[PDB]
Amino acid sequence: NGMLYPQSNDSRIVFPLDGVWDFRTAGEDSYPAEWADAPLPEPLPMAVPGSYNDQNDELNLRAHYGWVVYQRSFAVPSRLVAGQRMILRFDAATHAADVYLNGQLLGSHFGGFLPFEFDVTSALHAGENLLTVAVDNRIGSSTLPVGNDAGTAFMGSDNANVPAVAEAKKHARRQNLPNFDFFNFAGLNRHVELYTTPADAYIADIAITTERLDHIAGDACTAANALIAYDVTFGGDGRQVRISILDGEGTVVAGVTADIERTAKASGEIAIRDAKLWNPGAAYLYTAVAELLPEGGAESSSRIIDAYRQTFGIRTVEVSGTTFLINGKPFYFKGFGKHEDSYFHGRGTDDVLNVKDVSLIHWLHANSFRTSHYPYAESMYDLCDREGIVIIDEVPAVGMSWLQYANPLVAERHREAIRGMIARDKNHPCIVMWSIANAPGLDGDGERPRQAYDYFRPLYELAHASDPQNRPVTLVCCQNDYTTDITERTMDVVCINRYYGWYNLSGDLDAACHALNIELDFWENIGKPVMFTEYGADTIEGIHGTHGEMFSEEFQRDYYARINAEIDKRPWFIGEQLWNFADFATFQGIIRVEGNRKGILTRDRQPKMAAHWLRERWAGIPDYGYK
Amino acid sequence: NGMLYPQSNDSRIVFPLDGVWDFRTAGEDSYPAEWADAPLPEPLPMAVPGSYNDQNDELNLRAHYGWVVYQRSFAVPSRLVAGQRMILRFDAATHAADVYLNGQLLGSHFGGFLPFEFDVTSALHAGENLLTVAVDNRIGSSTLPVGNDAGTAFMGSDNANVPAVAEAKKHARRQNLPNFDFFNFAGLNRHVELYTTPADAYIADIAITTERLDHIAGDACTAANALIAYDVTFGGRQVRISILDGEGTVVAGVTADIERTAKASGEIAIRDAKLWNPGAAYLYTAVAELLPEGGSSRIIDAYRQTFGIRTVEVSGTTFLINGKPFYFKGFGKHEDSYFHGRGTDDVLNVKDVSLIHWLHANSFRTSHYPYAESMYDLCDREGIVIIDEVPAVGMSWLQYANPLVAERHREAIRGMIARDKNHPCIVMWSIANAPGLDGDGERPRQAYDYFRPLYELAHASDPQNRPVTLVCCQNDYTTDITERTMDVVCINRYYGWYNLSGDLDAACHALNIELDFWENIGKPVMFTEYGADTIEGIHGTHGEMFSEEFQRDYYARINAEIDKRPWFIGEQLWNFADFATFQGIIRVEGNRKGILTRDRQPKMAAHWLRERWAGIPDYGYK
Ligand SMILES: O=C(O)[C@H]1O[C@@H](Oc2cc3ccccc3oc2=O)[C@H](O)[C@@H](O)[C@@H]1O
Ligand SMILES: O=C(O)[C@H]1O[C@@H](Oc2cc3ccccc3oc2=O)[C@H](O)[C@@H](O)[C@@H]1O
Repeated sequence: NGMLYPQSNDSRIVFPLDGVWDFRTAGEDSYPAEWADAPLPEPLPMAVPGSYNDQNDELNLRAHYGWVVYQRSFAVPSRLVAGQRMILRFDAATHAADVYLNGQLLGSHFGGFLPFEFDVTSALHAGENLLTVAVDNRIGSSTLPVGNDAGTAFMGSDNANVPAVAEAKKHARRQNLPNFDFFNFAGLNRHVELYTTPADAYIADIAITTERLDHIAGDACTAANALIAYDVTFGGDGRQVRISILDGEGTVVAGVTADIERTAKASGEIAIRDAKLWNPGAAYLYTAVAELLPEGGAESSSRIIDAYRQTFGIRTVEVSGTTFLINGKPFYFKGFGKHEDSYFHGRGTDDVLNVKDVSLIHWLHANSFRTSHYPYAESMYDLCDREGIVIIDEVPAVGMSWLQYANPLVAERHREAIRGMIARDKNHPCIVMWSIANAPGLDGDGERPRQAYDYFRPLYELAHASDPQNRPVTLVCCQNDYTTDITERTMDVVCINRYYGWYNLSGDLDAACHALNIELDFWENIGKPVMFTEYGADTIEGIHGTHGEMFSEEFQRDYYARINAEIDKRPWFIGEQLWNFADFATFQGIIRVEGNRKGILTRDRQPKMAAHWLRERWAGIPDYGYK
Repeated sequence: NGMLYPQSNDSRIVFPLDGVWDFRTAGEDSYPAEWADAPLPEPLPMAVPGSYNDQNDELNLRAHYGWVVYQRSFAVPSRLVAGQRMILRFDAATHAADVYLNGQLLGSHFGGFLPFEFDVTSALHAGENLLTVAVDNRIGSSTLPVGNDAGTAFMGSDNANVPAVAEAKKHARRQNLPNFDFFNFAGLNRHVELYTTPADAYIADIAITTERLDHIAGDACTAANALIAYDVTFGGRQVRISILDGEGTVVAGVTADIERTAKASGEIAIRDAKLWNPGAAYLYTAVAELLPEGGSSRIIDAYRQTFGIRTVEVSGTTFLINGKPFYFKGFGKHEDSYFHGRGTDDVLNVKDVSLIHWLHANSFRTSHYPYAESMYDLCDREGIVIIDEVPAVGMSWLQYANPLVAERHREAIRGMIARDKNHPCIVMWSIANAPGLDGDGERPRQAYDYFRPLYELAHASDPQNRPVTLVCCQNDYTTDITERTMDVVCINRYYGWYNLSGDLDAACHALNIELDFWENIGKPVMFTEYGADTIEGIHGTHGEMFSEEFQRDYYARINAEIDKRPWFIGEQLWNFADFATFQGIIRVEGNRKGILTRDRQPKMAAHWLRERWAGIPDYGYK
């Protein structure tokens, strides 16, 4: 179950396989088997990592439906593979992939936003190796994220009662129809790499938890004592593992040698005196170095069999009444939902962009975001660990309704996504909360609200069982009839998406604020902490008015000014994450002006009027103690 | 010299001639005179008032050089012309016109921004009359505004040393090359109307002045006594002068003797007078009624002249309105809009005045030509102060020696002041924009010798004797010897835009060095231009030139510096709104230094300035 990010050290090496690959589009329902067994005929170039859709303007790959096939060759010195365990890792292949090496299927995966890997020790050979990866972009009623098997995309226009329209639909070209509001970018969206570990015995997983903090300082920078726990899992086959705790300067401040017991694990606790805590706006990271010792322990030899360096931060998270406590201090979220989205790359990971976006989060005086609507690339979490930005980590369970709740295949994929996200991400101190879905159907009459609850409650429990830190769990709720939804109010933090004054009461900020206050009165009675995870207004940079109407920069600024003045009056409202950080691509349609334009930044990360207004507001709101 | 705006009353009627006229383009240096003798052949439609250039997308009338010909027919009842003096008034024909009625040349005019009229009493006849108006758009080294006879337009790019360029220039299509930074919009830009007066004796001109205020209230809303003067000129005995307040109540009145050349003049004391102020307009009406011999109750002629009671005085480094130290907040404007060009549009004037209030500004300058008369009436009623400017833009030493230019300059000054003298909203005259004033050898003295008589002329022409300025281009202020002699120093400066580009620290340092120079000069000083081209929608976290943020940052930094100077009495920025120019490599669909877009939408800087100006009082800021 461990998926530690590949590391290079004295016992391990990583060989990236990124670069310009060969590529062919394939069929709507299948691809040629022979393409895995020999070089692709007449290949196109395709950079990896990246979405494929915007990498070829001769083709219309945004319209592609079905399979594509990637391929490349590689060779490595025999000297480096000898005696080692060889693993091929795919950080993400969106949505489903079949991976072949030298004409043999290594295996398959479903789930477009989480990593998977194969043991290729026996499949590799000397000299050039031929790696082929078939990737399927199709979405439908059984995928996460969810597609529509017929009709229109989410937020699509129709005239379904016109006989000519009904007839033309029957014969129209097959297309993915997202039941979600972001473009279905597909392909090898994240890195590919070959890596090595020792074969006889190796470190397979590490979990670090902050179990307890004693006498936390007034400023939350330190605690008199921190109790941390480690759990190390091994693969392979009186053995021991040395655990060293390094502080921010790399000095060993704690260390223990633990017995490995059988499935093989070592676990224990370590007390850290005068512990330096991790906080939003004030990151501090330690490293847990795990070193597998040879048979005979340190008593017999100085050599190290295997090693892995796991970053971690010491901090607690606790929901208490209507507060969200980090290191016992009442936190207030400032930020937004994001997307992994950019020109050229699509959903492809881009660390230049991640580094820039983290600086923009600081420029705005924001302190947090949500990984709307899928787990992000691993590097972004490491960056937010070092930069003191809090994350709500969310699985790709977007577009769901009652059709999905009855389907065992969907429930299995949903559990896989929750387990996989938490297994990948559990050691990040920046992650303070898990989201098990975005905007599923929860309300209505008859049995529908109960059916939704019965689907989601076990997933809430799974997210708690899976996280060794036991962080809060939420479900991000779409604008709905909050009085018949019986699921959202059971979450640990209530996370609501609301578009009062945009999708309803349009343009009327007085009415919008009145409606918002009626719903806030409902949440006030429930007595849980509540935050916005979405609210906003599509905004075309450069459209201006003295009395700003919808789509103007002024309306977007006025929107936030009015709504935020209302939530400031509620002590139990513990965060404001708006929609969205930046404009992003969507399926085309009559309400999407070259995608979603609710960004406070443009797609090129330039600030609209509302961004300047929010920057000034957020400059004056502290991370702790605002409420 | 009186040019009272036409009025309808019991003794006078106005017959508007606006509408869709017939139109033809003509030649570079000529037009067919015979077109005045018959309907124009194969005419195009052309709305009047309006520039013609943007009224026909099949043609490229922005490229037109030379003459066009307008024409229409009209008829009026014989009973109404009978016994009357009939006057045909052109509010503006840009730049020069030959006017014919029924094939008879009435005369011509040069000067594209001031009204002119003809007595058509004898040329009119019963039934349909045919009015033909040839309009010349050409500009050059002897016109105001100034054109270039060769080379490029102002701030145009060139590669003059490339032989192919030099040769191609010799054979290129003739084009007006403005030596000014706005498009050369031409045609019947303002209204046309026929009007009547009595023929035997009539009112030709009226001047009302505020001579003295006694015991002005602390809030300047009133004075214990105001002494006003009237001067009424007649064409073609007694005149009754009645002073009506804001409710139409006659609060003062005198009957004055007419003496010959025929004029009546005197003074009237108004106790507890209600004063006109920026942000708090109050208007009276002086009604002049020509009485019959000798004498009966009946009225021979009448005219109703709006005015406001207020004084204007420069005192040391202060600009006093009703004895209170005023601070200018505002901008240069243009008469410029999509479709209309330089054409007057009162929907746009009403909207723009509301935007001036929305911004919390209190003033503007008529850059760079007198505006339509209706805009001044609007600013009279809306309490917005005006600096009134003649079209003497683009001038340099080439012009100062040209007698035709000098005569046209004197004509514009006399004509502007004769037309506009009664507006209380006008507090200062500008005799030029951005002429060449600095340099070495004899050049600075040559400029002074040209402009000083025009300064004196503006003072001699205005019965209110308001301050006179000359709006100065960014220049070597140490060798300019003319600007510092004006009543108010009005400077155009672009530190950080056209120089020290993008570096606001350096721009502010340079500005402060020049402010130190003006501090020593000891006159009141204001900005009349400063700004940055800005494309709405271009944004940056660290705003660079052309972004909305840079424009906002520009004003935030520069205004913080002038706030430190007690003698700096106003900030008029460039510009109220984006406007059209001749095309070139520094004009992105015109001049983009507007704080509003050309469609009057607010850029980031407009919101910032609105908040700043909201906190600055009209009186007492310094
Ligand atoms: O609409 C968006 O910009 C985002 O919408 C979110 O879901 C919601 C959509 C609608 C539509 C109509 C009326 C109310 C709604 O309230 C919502 O909460 C979605 O989570 C985002 O991914 C979309 O981009
Ligand atoms: O440039 C403008 O936007 C306005 O320029 C004014 O005259 C000046 C132009 C320049 C050019 C280069 C360096 C300094 C300058 O300083 C000026 O004062 C002119 O009055 C306006 O009409 C222009 O639109």
